[PDB]
Amino acid sequence: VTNLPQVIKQKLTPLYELVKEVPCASVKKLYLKWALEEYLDEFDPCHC
Amino acid sequence: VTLMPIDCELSSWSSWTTCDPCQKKRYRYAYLLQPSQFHGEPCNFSDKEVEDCVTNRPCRSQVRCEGFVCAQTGRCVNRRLLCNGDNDCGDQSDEANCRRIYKKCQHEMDQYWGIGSLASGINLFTNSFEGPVLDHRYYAGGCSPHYILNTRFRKPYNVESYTPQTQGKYEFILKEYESYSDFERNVTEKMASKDRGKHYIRRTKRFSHTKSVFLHARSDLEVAHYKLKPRSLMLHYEFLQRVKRLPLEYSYGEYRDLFRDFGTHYITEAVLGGIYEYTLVMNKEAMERGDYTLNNVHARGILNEIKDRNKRDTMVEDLVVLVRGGASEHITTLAYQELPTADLMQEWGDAVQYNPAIIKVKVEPLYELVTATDFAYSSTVRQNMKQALEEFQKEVSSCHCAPCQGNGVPVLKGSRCDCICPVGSQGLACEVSYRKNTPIDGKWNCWSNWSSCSGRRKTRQRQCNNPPPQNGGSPCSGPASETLDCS
Amino acid sequence: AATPAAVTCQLSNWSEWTDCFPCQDKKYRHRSLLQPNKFGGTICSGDIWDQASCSSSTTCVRQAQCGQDFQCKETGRCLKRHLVCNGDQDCLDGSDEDDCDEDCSQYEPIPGSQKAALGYNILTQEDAQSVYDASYYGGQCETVYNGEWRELRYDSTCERLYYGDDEKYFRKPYNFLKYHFEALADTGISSEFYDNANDLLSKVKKDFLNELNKYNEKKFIFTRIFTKVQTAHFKMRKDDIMLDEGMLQSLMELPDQYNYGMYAKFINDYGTHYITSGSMGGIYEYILVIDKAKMESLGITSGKTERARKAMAVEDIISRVRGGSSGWSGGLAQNRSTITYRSWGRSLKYNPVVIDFEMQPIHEVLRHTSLGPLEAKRQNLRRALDQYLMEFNACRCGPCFNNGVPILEGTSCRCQCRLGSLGAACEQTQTEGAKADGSWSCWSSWSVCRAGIQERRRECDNPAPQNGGASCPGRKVQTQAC
Ligand SMILES: *[C@@H]1O[C@H](CO)[C@@H](O)[C@H](O)[C@H]1NC(C)=O
Ligand SMILES: *[C@@H]1O[C@H](CO)[C@@H](O)[C@H](O)[C@@H]1O
Ligand SMILES: *[C@@H]1O[C@H](CO)[C@@H](O)[C@H](O)[C@@H]1O
Ligand SMILES: *[C@@H]1O[C@H](CO)[C@@H](O)[C@H](O)[C@@H]1O
Ligand SMILES: *[C@@H]1O[C@H](CO)[C@@H](O)[C@H](O)[C@@H]1O
Ligand SMILES: *[C@@H]1O[C@H](CO)[C@@H](O)[C@H](O)[C@@H]1O
Ligand SMILES: [Ca+2]
Ligand SMILES: [Ca+2]
Repeated sequence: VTNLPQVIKQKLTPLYELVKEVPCASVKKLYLKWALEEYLDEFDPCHC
Repeated sequence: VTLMPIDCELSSWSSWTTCDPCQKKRYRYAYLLQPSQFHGEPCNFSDKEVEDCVTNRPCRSQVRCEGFVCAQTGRCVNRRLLCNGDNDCGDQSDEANCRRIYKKCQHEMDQYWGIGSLASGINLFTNSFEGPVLDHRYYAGGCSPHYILNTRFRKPYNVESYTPQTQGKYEFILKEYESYSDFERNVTEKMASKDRGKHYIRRTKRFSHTKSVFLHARSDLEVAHYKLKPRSLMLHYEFLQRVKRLPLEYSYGEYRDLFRDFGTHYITEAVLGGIYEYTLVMNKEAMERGDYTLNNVHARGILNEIKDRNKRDTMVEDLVVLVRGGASEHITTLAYQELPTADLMQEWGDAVQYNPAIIKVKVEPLYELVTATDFAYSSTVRQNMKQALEEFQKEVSSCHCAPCQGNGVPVLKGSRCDCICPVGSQGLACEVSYRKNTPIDGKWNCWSNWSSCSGRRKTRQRQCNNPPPQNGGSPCSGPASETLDCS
Repeated sequence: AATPAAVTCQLSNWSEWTDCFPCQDKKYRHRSLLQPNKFGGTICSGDIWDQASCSSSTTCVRQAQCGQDFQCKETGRCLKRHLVCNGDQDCLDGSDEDDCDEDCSQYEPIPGSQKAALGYNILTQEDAQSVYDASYYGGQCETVYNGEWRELRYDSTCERLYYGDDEKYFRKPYNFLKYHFEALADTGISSEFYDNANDLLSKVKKDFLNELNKYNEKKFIFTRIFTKVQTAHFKMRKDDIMLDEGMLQSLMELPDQYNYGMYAKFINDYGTHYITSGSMGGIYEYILVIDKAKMESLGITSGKTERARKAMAVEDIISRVRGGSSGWSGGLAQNRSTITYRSWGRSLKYNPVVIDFEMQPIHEVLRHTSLGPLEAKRQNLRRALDQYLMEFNACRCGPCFNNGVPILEGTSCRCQCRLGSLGAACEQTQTEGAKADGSWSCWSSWSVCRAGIQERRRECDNPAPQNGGASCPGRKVQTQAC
């Protein structure tokens, strides 16, 4: 395992925080947020 | 065997399409209407007929190769790839007349194992790689150093990540059930006088025993993960050349051959693995009856005596092993009937690193490859290909195939349906077995194509297929009826 | 057992000669394979097909037959222009490298490159002459990774036990669309046992006496073991085929008019079928089946006494290895063990077999070639095959005892019996209670026809099956377009 690992424990940042050096990145950051919020709104187990 | 074989039928032909402006040919096709089965005769005829044309409609087929035309293959390559010391054209054309060559890769670098195998599209319905769609020998500059263990590798331009993602599961179960019964019942009666006498006897036994042993052990080993890029893809030239040969007119047969040659969908994300499934299944039974009786009279005298004794013992046992990655020396010893000693298992998994199968995969429809930077009139070729892809799924989906005996599974390769037979039954339809009965798993007939627009419906039945005959398993895997908006 | 049906071989009277075709320089004629021998009787001195030298009625056609690009004058192949002086040998004359930089020959041809290019004979299960060109590359440098390459070496000079760089890559022939190198195996095992006994008595006495006893004991074992291993699988191309040069010339040498002989000869030389796709493997099957029984009975009365016993044991055992080394396939033939499987598997690295494949009838090859449509010839080739699969068919090889395989060796049938000498009465150790199937009698010729009716006919076998034996897949009539 010292020669072939995997990720075991994780601390997270929301994906939208990465958007950088693309056209309209400023807006795309918020839109990827609202899209993630809406993704979570589809995906949240509360529907089940 | 209870058979009369089904010979192939294709339909009567379509009308011709009008002549294509760019391919300068016209096409006619037939649907596969009934597959070859029970060794009934094939009628395949390579599923198509085509003819030349004399029409003069304008054509815009000259989508510009901006870089350099690969003289044999008809690929284009960007000008920084000429004289990179690598074959970007397929036929080494790009490296002709190099006033100098510049190398990039500082060391030898293996292809990741199976990376050229992942390069081919799948027929999603046979679940098979068909043929080559993306050029996994193309390196776009590349030469970035990647490592697995201490081995070093080159990543094909088409691939986002190949990484070990090195995960393993083992799941084991053992089960035993046993049950025993024994019953003994007797009678005795007597009389005497001074002359006469009488006697009677019965003794009995009934007995039973049962056992099962069931064992299942599965391991899934997942020591690479592949993801293909979403788009900006570089195509394998043999695919690219059938795509440049598709009509802009619609006539399903020429589009059908692309799915036959290059698959229905391209593999976009896959986990790459070895599997070692082992199952051992045993049912055992025993029974006995013993019975013994006498009768006597005395006055002169008479005796009667009887014995009846019986035994049965049986085992039915099945074992299956499937292994799907590794090297042939390990693979055969794992494939041996005995539960593998952990040394074998070690050397097998070590070789899975060098020859994986696909474990689980997410696929995209092949028309997302068809692109305006690669083909003229691309969007018409896409719309055509989307329609043909739907019609092709209706042909390749197994549902046409008459049901196998012995719970056999159809996969419908080419234009023949062949029933894969489980352990314990044999022959063309999987009829021939020593066993009394087998549970059957359900699948539908082919679904009704659509109802009218303004709300549209599809419907399915299981009339022969159904589980209840000889007490089968699950009937279902999806919705027994289906409906949608027209737009 | 039934008496033998041995007869001396007959060919037909000759047909009249074909005329002296230009470039071919030959007359041909044929005999119709009228009746090759049953399992006994002396062979035909003659043969089906004839060639004789003759001068032609007109001058031979020039290499303009290939059109706008080069053709190697002393052989068949019409070539795309880029192949001339590509640095690789594209035709049997080699003139495509005469009077002038591919390095791709660095990699050896893919394992199975030969047997997948060879044609095939559904009447005899044999290979045939090359149909595809097993070594044609079309200028392609198409390399394939060897998923089995891993093999150990040791180095005394530096203390490494490690896996060798040899065999890592193969050159794919242009005629293979893909050849995939994924490792798989699948094994399926059954065991079933049944074991029974019964024991019974009765007695009466009066003052006469009578006593009776019965015994039975029985055992059965069945097992089947199947394994398949695969090192790679492949599919041949279905458009722009490059034929074998031998196939190509042997095709151009065919008449535009329908005469059976030359098309029958190309069928016989290039095979009834061509392999469209296959899998490269080692298969081991093992099958082991046993029966035993023992019985007794006693009777006493007053007096006199009598007793009898009868018992049986029979074992069928098969071990068969396809693929592997000659040495280790002897090991795994002789013994099933954790020994014999592992080294057999190591030998499948080096010597695989095509284990399973799919195919098309030979005439379909032409439409998929670069030659352009040959429809008149293609229909003559089909029309001949539609007689050939009646005429050359192992169906005519007649009764085989003890489930023996009927096969036509060229002009003469064999019945390969699994025990004893071949032909009639293959058994003298087994009793007349032995079990053997009914299997097909041949197709008829195409029968006399009407606007909506034509027939061809079969029989499931001539006799019934031997004792409890199995039967054919079940047909009597098939129909045709008249
Ligand atoms: C192979 O030999 C081994 C060791 O002597 C023996 O245990 C085994 O039964 C043999 N198997 C076969 C198939 O003969
Ligand atoms: C297309 O298909 C029908 C069905 O056999 C034939 O009569 C003919 O080939 C038609 O053109
Ligand atoms: C018919 O229609 C659907 C398409 O959504 C098929 O997937 C299915 O076979 C159904 O019966
Ligand atoms: C071929 O066969 C005839 C009989 O048909 C003989 O007269 C002669 O052998 C000819 O060559
Ligand atoms: C009987 O069987 C062969 C094998 O299919 C056919 O090709 C032919 O019709 C023959 O008479
Ligand atoms: C009869 O012999 C076998 C058993 O069906 C087949 O391979 C073939 O169909 C032939 O007619
Ligand atoms: Ca280059
Ligand atoms: Ca050359």
